[PDB]
This record gives sequence, structure tokens and C-alpha cells, in this order.
Amino acid sequence: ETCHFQAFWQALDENMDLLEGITGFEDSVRKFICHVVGITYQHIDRWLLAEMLGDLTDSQLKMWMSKYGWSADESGQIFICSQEESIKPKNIVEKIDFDSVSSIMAS
Amino acid sequence: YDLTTRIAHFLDRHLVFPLLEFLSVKEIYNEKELLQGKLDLLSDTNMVDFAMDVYKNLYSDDIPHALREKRTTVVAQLKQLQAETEPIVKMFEDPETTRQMQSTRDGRMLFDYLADKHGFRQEYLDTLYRYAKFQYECGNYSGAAEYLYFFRVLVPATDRNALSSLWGKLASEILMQNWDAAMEDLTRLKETIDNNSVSSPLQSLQQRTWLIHWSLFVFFNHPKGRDNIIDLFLYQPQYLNAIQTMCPHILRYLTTAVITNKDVRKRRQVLKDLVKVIQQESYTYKDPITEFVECLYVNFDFDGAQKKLRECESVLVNDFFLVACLEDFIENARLFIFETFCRIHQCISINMLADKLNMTPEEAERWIVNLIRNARLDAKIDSKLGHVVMGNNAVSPYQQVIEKTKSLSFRSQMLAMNI
Amino acid sequence: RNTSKQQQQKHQYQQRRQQENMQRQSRGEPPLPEEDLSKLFKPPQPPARMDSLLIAGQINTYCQNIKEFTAQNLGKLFMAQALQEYNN
Amino acid sequence: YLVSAMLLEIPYMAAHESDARRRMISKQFHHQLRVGERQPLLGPPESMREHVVAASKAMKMGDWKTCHSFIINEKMNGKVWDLFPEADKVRTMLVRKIQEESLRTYLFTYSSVYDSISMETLSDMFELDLPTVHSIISKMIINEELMASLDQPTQTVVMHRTEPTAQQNLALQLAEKLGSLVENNERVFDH
Amino acid sequence: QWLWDIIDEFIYQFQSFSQYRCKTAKKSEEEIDFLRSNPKIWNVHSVLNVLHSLVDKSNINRQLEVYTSGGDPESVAGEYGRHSLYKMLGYFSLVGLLRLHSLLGDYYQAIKVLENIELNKKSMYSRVPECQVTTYYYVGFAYLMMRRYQDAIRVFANILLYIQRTKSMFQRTTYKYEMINKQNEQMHALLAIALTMYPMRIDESIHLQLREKYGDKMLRMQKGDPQVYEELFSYSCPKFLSPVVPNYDSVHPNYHKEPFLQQLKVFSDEVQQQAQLSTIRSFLKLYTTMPVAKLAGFLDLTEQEFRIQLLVFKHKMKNLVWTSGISALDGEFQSASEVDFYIDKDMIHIADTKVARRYGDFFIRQIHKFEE
Amino acid sequence: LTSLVPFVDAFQLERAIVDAARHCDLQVRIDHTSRTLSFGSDLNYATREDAPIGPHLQSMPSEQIRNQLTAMSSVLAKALEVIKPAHILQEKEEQHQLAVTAYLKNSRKEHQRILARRQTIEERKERLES
Repeated sequence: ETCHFQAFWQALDENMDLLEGITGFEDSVRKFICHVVGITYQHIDRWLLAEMLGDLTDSQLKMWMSKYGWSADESGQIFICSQEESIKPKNIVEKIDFDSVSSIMAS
Repeated sequence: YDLTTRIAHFLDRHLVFPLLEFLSVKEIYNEKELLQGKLDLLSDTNMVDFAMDVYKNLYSDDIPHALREKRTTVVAQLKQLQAETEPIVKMFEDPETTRQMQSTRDGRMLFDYLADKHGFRQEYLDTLYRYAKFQYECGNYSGAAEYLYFFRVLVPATDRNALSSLWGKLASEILMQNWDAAMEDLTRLKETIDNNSVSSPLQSLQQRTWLIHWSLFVFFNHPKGRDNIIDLFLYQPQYLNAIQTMCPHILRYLTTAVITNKDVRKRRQVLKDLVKVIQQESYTYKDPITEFVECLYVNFDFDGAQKKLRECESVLVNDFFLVACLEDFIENARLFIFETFCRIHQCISINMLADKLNMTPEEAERWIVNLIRNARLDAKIDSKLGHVVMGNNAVSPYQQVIEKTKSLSFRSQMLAMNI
Repeated sequence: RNTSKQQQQKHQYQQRRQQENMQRQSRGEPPLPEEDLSKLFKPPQPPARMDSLLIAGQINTYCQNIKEFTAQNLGKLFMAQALQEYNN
Repeated sequence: YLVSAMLLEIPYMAAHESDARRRMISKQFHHQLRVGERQPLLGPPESMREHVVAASKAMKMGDWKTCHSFIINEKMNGKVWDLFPEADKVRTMLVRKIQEESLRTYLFTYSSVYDSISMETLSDMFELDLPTVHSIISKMIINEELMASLDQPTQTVVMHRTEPTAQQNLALQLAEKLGSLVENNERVFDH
Repeated sequence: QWLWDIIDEFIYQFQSFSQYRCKTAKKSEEEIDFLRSNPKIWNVHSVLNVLHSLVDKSNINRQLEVYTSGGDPESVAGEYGRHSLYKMLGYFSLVGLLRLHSLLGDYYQAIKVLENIELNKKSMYSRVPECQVTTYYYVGFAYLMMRRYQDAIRVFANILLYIQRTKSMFQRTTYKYEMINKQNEQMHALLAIALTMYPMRIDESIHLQLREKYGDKMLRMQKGDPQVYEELFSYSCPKFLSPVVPNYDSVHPNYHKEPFLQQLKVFSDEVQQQAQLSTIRSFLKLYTTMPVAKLAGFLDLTEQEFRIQLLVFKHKMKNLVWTSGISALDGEFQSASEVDFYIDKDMIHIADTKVARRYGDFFIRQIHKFEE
Repeated sequence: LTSLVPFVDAFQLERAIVDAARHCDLQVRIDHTSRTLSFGSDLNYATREDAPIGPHLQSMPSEQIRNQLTAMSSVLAKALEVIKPAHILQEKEEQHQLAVTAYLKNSRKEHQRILARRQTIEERKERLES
């Protein structure tokens, strides 16, 4: 909930067989990590995305790279989302109100 | 003031002990030293401020004042003269007197125990008479004077003795550097001057000068007493309506106690009632530092201001008067002006700022970013230039009235609508 | 507002003071008729409901509202026409 | 007395007609002036009161170049100038205050027309050096409730405001707030 | 003894009427038709429903917060007292909404957000202001529990406005008129601490008497003192759950503070880290896209100077108030700065002001009726 | 502007522009930072920008916006581009002339029924209403 994903996979104790015993739990939390990365980031480093998902290898990362249609930029980072597609800011002087304000002031 | 129709007959005739002579014919900067021309008079002997002076610039003119004290300890005075290689052959009277005090003491010391032992009032009050007599003769029996005024301060003539005794104690225990015992007189002298014996203008003024010195040595963070000296009596720059009184530092240390311990929203009450009144008009002609600190500030100069403000801080660091907070003034003397300069501003350079106060532009940047963190200004940095921008024009004030002027009437018509 | 001010001060604020001076008079006396109480208690000349404003002035509140309505309306028609004529 | 009044009351009334009008108080010179200001026959001035009225009209138009005769020539004609050795000090104070307020009695009216300002043109128009003019505009914008922003190090000033028709908005705002906050007294009489 | 003579005589009279409420509403239309006719006010029939909302909740909260073991109170009321009245075929008039809002008030004592939408679906009859303000009361509290701060703050603004086109006379919300003032005041104060960069829209929602004190509270809370974490949380607790009566305070009975361990410490976890999200947003985004000068100028603000760095900054950006790019070859941090708009209040007022004209023109035409 | 309009002193010509604008003869951004005067294209256009007493400037104002400027031009100028040039409107307005003629052709038969009644009523109206 505090999005400390590197601390999450460090904090794990691997001798608790109940946490292995929940089916799809280990991937579900990873799918929530990548879910929040899409909403909040435009670009991420290949090493950085790996480490957030529990220090993934080059081959293990291929699943997560393919999952949301992500790709590698020129000699560098992964592409997560376009810049203008991430932010969607709110607006000053939209002022559509006249289509109702004029009709109440009609009489 | 209403007392000042009375003060105007007496024309500065205060009851000083040292009779106007001081460490005369001085070399270095004077508005620092001039305080030992009002203290070292109204405040009787002020000898720690003799010992302070030689360490910055050598004198042998502390020596004539260093002959003439006994309640610190008689023989400390008897050495500083010998150290200056002076023949002073006939020192045969303090060995006579201060010896025969031990012979007198063996009575009172005996009577003192036996009385507080019994818990018997009469044997303690006749002791208190014999002992309040005695403890003005020598102060080297510091624990004896401390034990004397501990149980009873009500002597056979009460307030008259008590005032000159608690004052003689507040004076001597600062010279012993017995700050806890001086902090005991901080409680007791301030009540004894308020429950006044006669209120004669010769003493009423001197008693209000004695309100400075318990705040002044700063062993245990005493400057919070700014909040006491504004409540105990009405606001004044000098607590004496005789304008022939002048302390510079009372306002500098008030300016320190306002800003460094409380919010700057609290400083324009001072800028009116303590930085403009009739005593302070005479003061504004004289002191360089405290003038620059406020006159340049309130005029909203920035160029001469933050330069001559930064120049004050060279004279501040020359201060060997004992305070803890000399440097939090140097801090806030830059902070306080900057907020006010940038308050209505368009665009100030971090580079122009850093050239002035002699810092690097990075320091000035994180300083400005911390002034904005503290939310003392709403501003934003043009990072490319290294300029910082305030730009509120805040047009359209119409809506501020419009909600409430109907929300008042709609709920206030409900009154007359009821019955 | 200043008409209402002065009359409401005769209606209540003077009666407020006169009620206290009646209480200082103990509301009448045994030996003599209540002359000083009766010289305090005289009806002030502006009544409740001063008629000229409450009728003929209020016929002009209605006219003032109708001048504000008339000035508003031509403005409403432009606020429709202006944005929409340029919207093409 | 009347010059000590003039060198405050004109930039003060220029602010009042910039709708800062809640600072108006009775017995001030505006009521005394009215018995002359109501008369049509206002030819060239030939009395000390009329010289103050002509200086007042020029200052109520923002002009210190016409006022040179009202500061000097008419004080010599009235034999008022010669009466102090401090008249050389008064001349300097009058000139400096008149420069400050012939600026401000322009600013309070031209605020609907401004956008940005050259401080060099202020030192040419009003004689004052840039170190001094830096304080003068700061003392206004900190206190007098105007909407400007100041750039002392780039010799520049800003306003960027809108709606020159605001006098109707502000006159009706006063008409309506002196409704809702006056209206409550009738309820306090009723209770 | 006078205490539980009053308490027991409420519940035993409600358990009596609970059978009459199930018996009338379902099937006996001649008994309801006979009840339409005789009085001049049907308001007496209606008020007894939501009169017993808050009075029964008081009496059951006493019995709940006195018996903490071998639970009699909570399963009797939950099974019989609540669901029998509400679940079955409803009364053939607006009375069906009143028992729905009574049940919603009982549902809200269980800290939940699921059935509010299913209750809203069954609120088929029209939203009269009397029912609608009390719907937005608990629906806004559900959005407050849902972490929809941006939504719940809009919902608390309308219900505190007090221009809602009703006279509201004749005791319809009695004994608790200022609870609607102080609970909407209090619960709105928690939401503002999170999201103060969007809300320019504050001015109609809370009055300047309270905005001044609550304004400085938020700043004093997030920036420089955890003191406001205490005093805000003290006032927030009796309002967030609404425990109608705290039981008699004495040390001889325990019995009461034990349920208050859980009730209080449940809301401890809510305001805990949701407050510590605020201080990150508190330092306003001075420069929208930060170069090395401003990124390092903000890493100094992120937390202490240490041999591990940037990772806490990368964590703090994942919450709902940050969206960003990191460019690796530039080494650059690009970020969203976000706001709403100042000029919306007036066009919501344009009808509200006309209600000050309307009710003005109407009430004096009710006096012009009488003295004519 | 100094090369277009010679004057007694150039600094006093930029003063004269301020002075006239303060006297409400116009309203302009003189005294500016780049020494560019701005008159504005419209901005918040107001009557300070013109002489309202008649025109002291010559009768060439440019276009500016005010209430109903678009609306009333939309009534008349779009109709004038039908009333002045058109092939069409002569047939429509001849059909309207025929309607006006039909109204009179029908109602001037009823003048025989109105006349004698209004004549006797108007003769008797003083005799009756007094």
C-alpha cells in the first residue's frame, strides 16, 4: 500500500509454505506492481523493473515486458507509456455551463 | 508619559555608585562600549564587562576599577593591581576589617544554626537583624548569604533593606557566576520593585533598569524573558521615560528573542510601538546597527538594505558580551529582509543574491527553496536562469463578498421569520 | 436603510432606554401622579409602517427589478448569439 | 496647513477614486473646498486659497511641471517664501513629495491602462534616482491595495490587469455590502 | 435502575411495533387505507420509523458496549430487528424509504462500502431533500472509506451548504441539528489534508469561521507537528463511527472501553499513513519538469542524506498525486503538475441567490395574506 | 512614431500620449519596457478609447465588439443580401402584395357593416357616457 516493492520481496520469508500454497499469488502481486507502473511512469530502466519484481532475470522479464506491450528504447530504457497519455491534467475556463445557465435564466 | 511630568523636574539625577568615571579614552568602535557608560552606573559595579575587554584590545584602565570591590572576594582585586607591577604598600585595612569579620561571624553563625534548629522565630529574627547587617560586609561567605535569604527575606524594616539586599545579591551572584542564585533573585527582585516602597522618580527609573540584568548573561537560555518584560510593565524601548537612558542591546536582544524563538507575524507590533516612539526617535539618531536592521527594512530597500544588514554582522561577531544566540540573529537578519523584499516582487536573481551576501548560488538556491518550503513566500524558480519568480496579480476580488452576503441574509431572515 | 434605521430606533432602541428609566422610577409613586414617568413615555412621531416607502417606494422596487430584468435580457440574447455565431 | 494637507489628501483621494473609498472621513478639506468648487467663474488664481485650488487641479491631473510656480513664484507673491531660513529645506521636501505624489496621482488612475513600465522613464519624468524609486514603488505595492508586481534589478514593473468597466462592479459591491451589513442593525433593534 | 428502566422500555416497545410494521406493510391494505384517512398529519406515522433509527441504535449500542461476551445484542438485532423490517415487501408509500435510511444507518456501524450501491438501487422512490441529504451523508462516508477523497469532498460540500431549498421546520432532524454541522465539518477536514492542489472549490463548502482554523490545522499537521494528528483524531472518532451514546464513565464497571479499543484502533490505521502521504505533496511542485538543480533540490526534501538514495523518491511517486518520466541518458525527471479552476461557485450560486429572492418574495406574500 | 510625427521634443511626445490617455482622450500602453506603444486590437474595449462627445478624430473608427454587434448584423445584413440583389424576393413580395390586397378586398366589404354602426355609436358616445 506504501508501494515499497523492493522491500516487499526482501521482506519475504521463504520457509512459510502457506505463501507458496496460494495459487497465482506470486504473480498477482507482480501484476499489481506492473499495474501501478503503467499509471504512474512513462519510462523505466530494465534493471529497475526487474528489481521491483523481485530481481528478475533477463528471460523472466520477457513475460512482464510482453504483458502490457512494452518495448526497449535505443540502447536504453523500457517504454511504459507515452508522456501526454500518462498525465491527463484538468482544465481552466472549460465554461460549458451556458447550455444550462441560459435555460434557467430563460424566465 | 504621565510619570514624565514628574521626571521633567528632576532632570537625570540617578543614584549611581561609581560617580560617572569609566574605562575612559577608548580606541575601538563606540556604540558597543557606550553601554558601560549606563551600566557601570545605574546597575552599580559591572566587573565581568571589564574582564571581557582586554581579550579583544589591551587596556590597563580596567585596573582603577579593579582596586575598588570587596563582595566578589577582597584578594582577587588585591592581585590584579600587583600583576600590573604597582606598589600599593598600605593595604593594611582590608586585612584588618575582613579578619575581624571572622571574629564577628562566629557569633552569628552560632546563633543562626541554633535558631533554625529550634524553629524559634525570635532567635531567628534577631539573627536575621545581626546577619542582614553582616552579609553586605564581605560576599566570600557565599553559602552563608545564600542560607540567610532562603528562609526569610522579611527583615525588621522589610522592603527597604530587601530591595538593596536582593539587588546587592543579584549583582554579586552574577559576579560569582552563581547563575542559579541570580535566577532566584530573578523571581524576587521583580516582585519587590512592583510592590514598590515610595515610587520616587530617582529610584522608579533605576528599578526598571535593574529589570534588564537577570536576562543578560544567558547561561540557561533566559532571553524568553522578553515575554515577561512586555507584560510586567507597558511597552517601552528603554523602560525609563528619562531619554538620558540608552541601552542599544535591549532592542537587539528583543529583536533576537522575537524572531529566533517566535513567528515573524509577531514583529510589526514592535516596528510600530518600539521602533518609532519618542524615546526611540533619539535612539534612531545614534545606533548604526539597530537603525539599519529596521529603517532599511521598513522602507523596503533591498540593495543598500541587504548590504548594510550583511555589514552589521561583522560588528555582531565582534561581540564578547555573553549570549547564546549571536548567530541566530546573523541567520535571521538575512532571512527576514528577503521574505519582505520578494513579497511583491517579479523576478530576483539567485546570482545577484549570492554576489551580495557572499555565498555560492547553490546555497542561495537551497536557501530560497527552503524559504519556499517553510511557505513564507509563494514563488517558483526559473531554474534555467537561476532566477526566482513571484507573480500574484490575483484579479477578480468580486466573488469574496457574494457567497456570504446572501448566506448571511438567508439565515438571518430566518430570525424574523420564526414568530 | 437610513429611513428604517431611525424608525426602528424609535420602535425599540428608545423604548429600551425608557423601560430602564421606568425601572429607575419604580413605575409610579404613592404621593403624586406619575408625571415624570408620563414625560418619559410619549409616543415618538414615526409610527410602525411609514406609508410612502412601503407602498409607492415598493411600486418602484418592482420597476427597479423590471429595469434590471430588461437590461439583463438583451445581454442574455447576445451571450447566446456571440459565442455561437463565432462557433462557426 | 493646506500644503501639509495637499501633500497627503490628493494621492489619498486618487486612491479613493481607484475605489479605495472606505478611507474617507469628515471635516477633511473636501467639504471646505466644495463652496468654491461649485462655482463656474474659476478664472486665473489671485489668492492663496485659489493658488492651492490651481495646484490641486494640476496635481489631480498628475502634473509637477505646472506646479513650479505654485511652489515658488506664488509663495514669493504672497510674501510667505521669505519668512524662514528653512525655506531652502522646505523647497527640497515640497519638490521630492510632489514628485512622489505626481507619480502616484498618475498611477492610481492609469492602473486601468498599464501593462508594464520602464524605471528609466520614471527617473527622467520624476527626477528621482533608481535606488530611491526602488523604495517608492515598493512602499505603494506593500500597502495601497494595488495589483502591480515589481522588478527592481531588471529596471521593470508589471500589472497585466483586466476589466476597465470594474467601477460598476465595485460601486454595486459597496451598495450591496452596505446592504447586508447595515440590514442586521434592524434585527438587533428588534431583539 | 432509572437508566435501564428507560432503555428496556424502548426496546420492548420497538419489538412490539416491529410485528405491527411487518403486519401492516405487506398485506392489509384496508388497515393502511384506514390509517390514511383519520388524522390531518401522516407525519406522525412516518417520524416513528427514523425516530427509532437513532433511539434504538443508542439502546443497542449501550447493550453492545456493556456485554462484550456471550453476545445477545448484535445477532438479535441483526437477524430479527433490522432485516424483518427492511427486506420484506415494503409499505405502499414513502415510508419504505424511511426504513431504508434507518437500515443504512444500522449498516454503517459495520465499517463497510459494498451494499451502499445495492441500497441505492432499492431507493427507487424519488430523492426528496429530507431523504437525499441523509443519503449523501452515508454515501460520502462510503466514498471516504473507499479512498475516493476527490469524490467524497464534493459530496460533503453540498450537505453542509445550508441553502438546500427546504424550510426544514417541525422537528424532522431534531436534537442533532449541529451534528450535521460538525460531522460534515470534521470528515471534510480529513479529506483536504490528502489532496490540496485540486480543490480551488473550497469556499462554499466550509465557512470562513472554520476554514481559517482547519486551514492552519492541515499545514501544522503535515509540515511541522504531529500534534494535529492527536486533536484531529480526537474529534474525528465520535463522528467517523457515530456511537450515539458512550456509556456511564466509571471504573467500577469496565465493560465499555473494551469495544472502544477496537472501534478507535480501527480508525488509527486509516489516518496513519494516509496523513504521511500528505507531506510529500505539501512542498508544492515549484518547477514542473525538474533538471539536476531541482531534482537534487527535492531529494534533499525527500528524506535524510545517506549512502542509499533515489529509491524512496521512486517509492513516494507511486501514490495517486504523482505521474512522471525518468529519462536515463539525460538523467532527467519529468512530472505532472495538476490543478482545477476558480470560477465555478458563481454559476452554482445563480439559482441559490434566486432562492433568497424567491423565499423572500414568498414569505412576505404569506404575511401579506394574513394581515390583509 | 518619432519619424512619422515630428514634435517640439520627442520625450514630450511620449509624455503627450500618456497625458491624453490619462485625460481619457484614448487609452494606450505607452511608458512600456521595450519602448513599444500598444493601442490594442480590441482587448476589454471601452469608451475611454474614443471621444463620445461627437468625433474629434475623423469618421474612420475600425471594427470593435459590443453587445448585439453580431446579432443585429445577423438580422439585417443577411436580409439585405436578399432584399437588394435577389432574383427570388420579387416573386415572394408580389405574393405578399397579393395577400395585402386580399385582406383589403375581403375587409372593405365589411366596412359597409362597420360604418353605420360606428357612425351611430360615435354620434351617441357624448350623449351616453357623460
